[PDB]
Amino acid sequence: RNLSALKRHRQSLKRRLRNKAKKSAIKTLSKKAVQLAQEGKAEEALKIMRKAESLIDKAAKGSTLHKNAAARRKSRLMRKVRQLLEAAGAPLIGGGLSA
Amino acid sequence: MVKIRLARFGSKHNPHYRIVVTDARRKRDGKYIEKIGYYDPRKTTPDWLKVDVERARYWLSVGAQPTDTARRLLRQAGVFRQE
Amino acid sequence: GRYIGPVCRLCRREGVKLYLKGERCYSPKCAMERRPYPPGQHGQKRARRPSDYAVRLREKQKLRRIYGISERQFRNLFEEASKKKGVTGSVFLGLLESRLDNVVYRLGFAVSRRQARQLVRHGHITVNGRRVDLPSYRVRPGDEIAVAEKSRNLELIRQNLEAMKGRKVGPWLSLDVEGMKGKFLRLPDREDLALPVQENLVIEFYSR
Amino acid sequence: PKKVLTGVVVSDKMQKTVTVLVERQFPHPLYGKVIKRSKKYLAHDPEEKYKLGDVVEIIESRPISKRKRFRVLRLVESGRMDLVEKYLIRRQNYQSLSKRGGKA
RNA sequence: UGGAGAGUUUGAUCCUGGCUCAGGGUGAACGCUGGCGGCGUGCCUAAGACAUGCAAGUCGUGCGGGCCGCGGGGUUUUACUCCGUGGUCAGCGGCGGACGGGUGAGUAACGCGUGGGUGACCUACCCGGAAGAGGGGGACAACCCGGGGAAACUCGGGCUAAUCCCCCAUGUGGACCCGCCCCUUGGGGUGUGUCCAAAGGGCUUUGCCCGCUUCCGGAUGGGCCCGCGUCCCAUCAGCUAGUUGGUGGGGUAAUGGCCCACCAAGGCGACGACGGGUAGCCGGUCUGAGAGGAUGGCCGGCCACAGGGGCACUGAGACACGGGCCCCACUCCUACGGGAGGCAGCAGUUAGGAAUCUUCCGCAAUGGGCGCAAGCCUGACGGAGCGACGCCGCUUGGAGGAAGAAGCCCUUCGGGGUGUAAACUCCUGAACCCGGGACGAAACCCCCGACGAGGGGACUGACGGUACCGGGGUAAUAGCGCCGGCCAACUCCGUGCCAGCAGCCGCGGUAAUACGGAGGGCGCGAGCGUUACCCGGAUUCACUGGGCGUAAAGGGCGUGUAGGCGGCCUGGGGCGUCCCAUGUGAAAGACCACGGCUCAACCGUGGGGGAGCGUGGGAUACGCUCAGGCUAGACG
Ligand SMILES: [Mg+2]
Ligand SMILES: [Mg+2]
Ligand SMILES: [Mg+2]
Ligand SMILES: [Mg+2]
Ligand SMILES: [Mg+2]
Ligand SMILES: [Mg+2]
Ligand SMILES: [Mg+2]
Ligand SMILES: [Mg+2]
Ligand SMILES: [Mg+2]
Ligand SMILES: [Mg+2]
Ligand SMILES: [Mg+2]
Ligand SMILES: [Mg+2]
Ligand SMILES: [Mg+2]
Ligand SMILES: [Mg+2]
Ligand SMILES: [Mg+2]
Ligand SMILES: [Mg+2]
Ligand SMILES: [Mg+2]
Ligand SMILES: [Mg+2]
Ligand SMILES: [Mg+2]
Ligand SMILES: [Mg+2]
Ligand SMILES: [Mg+2]
Ligand SMILES: [Mg+2]
Ligand SMILES: [Zn+2]
Repeated sequence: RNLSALKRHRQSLKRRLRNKAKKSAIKTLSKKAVQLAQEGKAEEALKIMRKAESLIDKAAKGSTLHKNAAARRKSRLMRKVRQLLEAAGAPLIGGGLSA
Repeated sequence: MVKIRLARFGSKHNPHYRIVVTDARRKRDGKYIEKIGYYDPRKTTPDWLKVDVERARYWLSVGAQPTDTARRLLRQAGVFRQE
Repeated sequence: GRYIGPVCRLCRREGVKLYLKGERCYSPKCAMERRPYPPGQHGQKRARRPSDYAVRLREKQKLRRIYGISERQFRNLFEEASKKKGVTGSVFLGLLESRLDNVVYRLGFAVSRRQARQLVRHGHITVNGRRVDLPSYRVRPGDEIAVAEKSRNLELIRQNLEAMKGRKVGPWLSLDVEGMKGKFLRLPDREDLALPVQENLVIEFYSR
Repeated sequence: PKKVLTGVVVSDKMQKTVTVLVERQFPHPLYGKVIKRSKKYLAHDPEEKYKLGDVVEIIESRPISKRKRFRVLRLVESGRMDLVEKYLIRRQNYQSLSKRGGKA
């Protein structure tokens, strides 16, 4: 008994909580943004987009989202938002959306 | 991490290594990426160490990391001698 | 290990005379001298016509019983001559004739094949210097086959090499009675050997 | 090289997909006679383009759906049900041999 | 470079035909017997259950402490406190724990094999290249206090470090949306917009080492996809609803019904779907003249599994044998609430079985993880142990020695045999005693030199006082099967269709070469014989290479679907087919050569062969295809 490398599990747990939290913010803000854009809120719909974009790229900093997982999210988000805005949109803040 | 080490091919009390290039995780006598030399620890024949130095140099040219002994034998056949 | 036991009974069963003793086998005593019949309670009874098997079996038993060798070894030696290029019958005899114990015998160092075996075993022999006590060692072309310096004083080695004075030697050999040396010049050929054997049969026997 | 094949479009019933009937030929390993074996591939035809009866070249592609790894590369020769025939009829015979039987 | 058959259906014969044997092989086992050594090999059953020990850790050169002790300080003393330093313990953090080791249960499948695809992807550490590391904030263990529990263990409160976590900045660059260009599935370039970096440590401390960040590239390893190949039963014939496809979305590194909503009604099947059975697949291996049959232990490659089932977390990587959760079963602890386990790791125990080893030595060597290093860990490994289990080597002696001892066997009682065998003479001298005593081990490290190249130095062996060398030295284990024929080896006695033998034919009922013993003989020999299984013989499933009037075998006949097969001439294609080049066909094994150990077994080096498939080029007689023509088939 006592294969002191229990520590690994010990740590795994923390990390889990850390990651788990990181992604909720991502999702939350993403909807937050998509939902806005949807009902054409341009200016603020993008404002939130950006925060989201950031959190995402940030998760990829460490081993949270990491890689293309981050890339995906970003495009799927920007796509949804830019498209959703085509409801009289006119992307004010131009936030992350390339002019 | 690809390496350059020895692979046991002798036989009981009759060791004969093969200076090989293989990923670091394979059985020491498992599938290697390429042979590049051999070694008879007991020098039971005039020729008891050869090393395709042309080859060695190449692998080292790409992350090959030799065992301390593998490096020894190599050196001993001017693998690094940069005269 | 090797046969070991009454040997002239083989001499008799094989009909043909086998020199498994050297001296005496020349004296009016090899028994094949007045008693050329097989051993046992039936030696003198009429012989029924031998079967194709019998013949081959006997021919093999003969050749083999000559070089005094275990069927085990004999067979593998055969299977080897078989794979090697060249008429198997020959190749095979050439190989049997390459056993160290045989050469020591073919060089008059020993009176008989058995004796030569023992000389090899008790280290009284040399092969290009290094002594070799493996009676089944393959003597090959170029190999000099001396006699243990230490043994060079042994009465037996002396008497043997003595009478060897004069006696010629096989054309695939050559011995220097002085320093008690001899060279294995070449693998003897079928013609070179005069064995009372029909090796075409021995081949056929392992055909079955 | 992405394997390229040829066959007849025996099925046109799907959306953006066609059934190509690639016929193969080869000597039997033990009896050596050349034997004609075959197989259906569901080729991807986005534009509906290829219709029943065509002979198309099929080309190894990136998965498009489960059971679907080929795209119609090009048309070899248009129309020819003489081939679709063989297929259909062969299937039709099936619709028998089991408990009753199929008309000759 | 290669191929043998025999016995047995009859009064006899030919043929047909089954059965049977001789050979080779085995991870064997059983019997009688058993001396030495080398190499190799050893749970083939209960993927049954497991005591005990060991089997994955390592960094103090990422950080802060608890405890025990020593030395020196601010102290007049006291209290308190500061510094250095030894011992010890875990905690935080990092890398490894996804390798290495085991097993083959499941799986007939892209599992495996082979050849390809990835514009649809990932890859820690290693290597090359480019750029960078500026500033600020926080937490949680340890520790301290309190609470619950029989326990395993747990809950709350307070303090704190970092290469722990967060924020802002710098943007080499990279990421995303959009546009454009080149490319062609999601490849590459570019423009605007937004978004994203970093950590420190050590000193022989103004520099060098270790480390950190972003991007590109390499190297290795991998995911996924596809053509072809992969056992038995059709007394399994129809299977299918996420089932087949589509549109959109989720999901992953990534494609995809992988998952979901909506839409369409499709998808598979006799070229054998579905179902049943059996089974890890391969390199190979065994046998065979070959084709083929059989097989897949040991070794190498892949897969699957880790008491049974399901699931995710952390991560470069796991759905994670010595990590996690839940359910089941079983086991142990339990103050009955509740807990702890998983040898298909080494060795070992137990059970089952005809049957399968030491709870060994060592980390010296090779290899692996961590470390700047010294070094630590390594039941991986290297060795020793036991077992004729296999292969090879070796001994039980050599030479002389009677017309031939004794005993035993037979006799035509003259004699014949065991047999030069013995006794005996002489010679050598396994065991065994004495002495010497090894390769495998030179690196890491240290010093000069720049921590480079190069040069010098030091430490280090389990095996092992073994191998081997030299001296001395004893004649010093032989057994087992068989002798009617196949099949090599014959007599006497005993028995009397009994006792028994037996592979097949058969033998035994008073002259038995066939039972039992003896003498003698044949064959092998530390083995010999048996049983079991595979190939052979068996052209007895016949592709090589079998057949169907009466031996087994023509369908009761027709009409006809699919399928198989297709006259003569010419032209196009070039699918089959043939040729050349080229890539692949790993290592091992097989073959050849030379070499190392006194030989060989075993091993090292080198060389040649190799079907299959990929790519390019070529040929066109035949087959296919297309087109044209013809009348000799067919139809009218
Ligand atoms: Mg009869
Ligand atoms: Mg017969
Ligand atoms: Mg099945
Ligand atoms: Mg707290
Ligand atoms: Mg720039
Ligand atoms: Mg930033
Ligand atoms: Mg199974
Ligand atoms: Mg055959
Ligand atoms: Mg993850
Ligand atoms: Mg375990
Ligand atoms: Mg070690
Ligand atoms: Mg090491
Ligand atoms: Mg006979
Ligand atoms: Mg009688
Ligand atoms: Mg056959
Ligand atoms: Mg036939
Ligand atoms: Mg027949
Ligand atoms: Mg009949
Ligand atoms: Mg009829
Ligand atoms: Mg024709
Ligand atoms: Mg062609
Ligand atoms: Mg040699
Ligand atoms: Zn004689």
